Amino acid sequence: LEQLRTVSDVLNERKQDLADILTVAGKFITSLAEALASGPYFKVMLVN
Amino acid sequence: LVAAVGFGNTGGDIFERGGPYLVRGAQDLLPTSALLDEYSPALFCTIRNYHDAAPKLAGALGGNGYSLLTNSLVVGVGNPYVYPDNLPRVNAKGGPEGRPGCWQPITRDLWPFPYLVMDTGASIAPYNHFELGQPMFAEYVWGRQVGENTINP
Amino acid sequence: ETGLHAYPNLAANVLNINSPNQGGIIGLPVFNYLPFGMNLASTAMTLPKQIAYS
Amino acid sequence: IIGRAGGIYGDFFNFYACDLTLKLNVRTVRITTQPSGRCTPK
Amino acid sequence: GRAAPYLVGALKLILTVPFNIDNIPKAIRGDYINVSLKLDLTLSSVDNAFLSGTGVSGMLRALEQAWGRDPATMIPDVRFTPNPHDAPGGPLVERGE
Amino acid sequence: GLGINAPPPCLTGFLPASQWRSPADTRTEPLPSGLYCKIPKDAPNAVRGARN
Repeated sequence: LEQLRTVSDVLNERKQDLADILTVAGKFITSLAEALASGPYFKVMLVN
Repeated sequence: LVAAVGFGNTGGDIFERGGPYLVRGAQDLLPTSALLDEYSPALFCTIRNYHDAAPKLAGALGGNGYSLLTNSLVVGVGNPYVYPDNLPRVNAKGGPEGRPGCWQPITRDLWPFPYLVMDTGASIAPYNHFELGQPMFAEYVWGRQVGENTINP
Repeated sequence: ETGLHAYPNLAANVLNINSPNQGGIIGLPVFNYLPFGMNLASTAMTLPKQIAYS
Repeated sequence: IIGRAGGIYGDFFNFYACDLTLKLNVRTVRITTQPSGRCTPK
Repeated sequence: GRAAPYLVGALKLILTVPFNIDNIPKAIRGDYINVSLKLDLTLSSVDNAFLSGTGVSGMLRALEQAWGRDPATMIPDVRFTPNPHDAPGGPLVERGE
Repeated sequence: GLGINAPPPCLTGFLPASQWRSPADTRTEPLPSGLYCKIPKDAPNAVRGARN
């Protein structure tokens, strides 16, 4: 219970960071997986 | 008796608020628990392999400090997915050799990873030969292309 | 919700990206674009010995 | 950063090759490198 | 519990499988991923990329191997290096039980 | 991969072509939401996209 306390404390101090992770990672996974959908490859825009 | 009154009231309130929640959670945890148990063998090896590969995939993209290191060789690509047959599926199950697990670590002594075909509707299994692309030439004005789309090249 | 919905398909597609014989990941380069496109041939990504069934 | 890296301009990833070189036989011939700009050590 | 010591290090990669979190802010400077292109045209790369799976898989592989190049620095010859599927002793799989 | 424009990229449902940013600017901006290949849900292009 004590080690769970310290783990949960470091998690609770960074609960806003967990929420930010979920928020900013749930809004681009479809967009990122879109590129590698056409075929057995992934498109790239080689600017140079 | 007074302490029993107070404790009984408080505990009854807490239990009445959080009892059905726990009951339905423990009822709904059966499929997730069975799934986690079924695919337990591929946990330690997966985490071990990711830990092993983390320094390498970190030094690859962090070695220069301003770019990424890649080895660029030209190759041919397969036929794009057809509409009805290659639709996404989420019916993947099992692991290598029919049961969940991991391959032994891939050094340079055994470099080619065995391709694992899963029930997803997309695969590159029959690419065992050099063949000309089925949509070899395509026109994007009237949508007419040379060759017939297929799933069996 | 969106992660749980969209990650398995990303995982399956990136697994299908990898070419066992050539190693690594294959990335083809890309008015909007040219009216005509070509795909000369497809190389042997795998071999009959390298195929293991899930 | 990776969310705004690729997949926002279309159906493709965004790559920016600052330094491209040719390897052939076993000498490696350097073609283009960018000293300063978006690709500097940081 | 078996993988508990390695989990903290795996979290650097086990979420973003191809990207390592440590050096993202300097590799990707906004809207464009940086990359360095090593366009290799060595006969090993040509043999593996194009002539694999056919009857001329060894036409120019031995041509490079007979030269000063060494097998260690060459990409493995897919027709001879064993794989975890058909390697001697049966399939080479590790299962946690 | 060899072969140019064999699958064409779908710019339908992504950032406008005039909203593309110059590579000379390293400033990171907030990422917009709800962008994916918005093609009519047929044809060989992007069969395994989000819409499926």
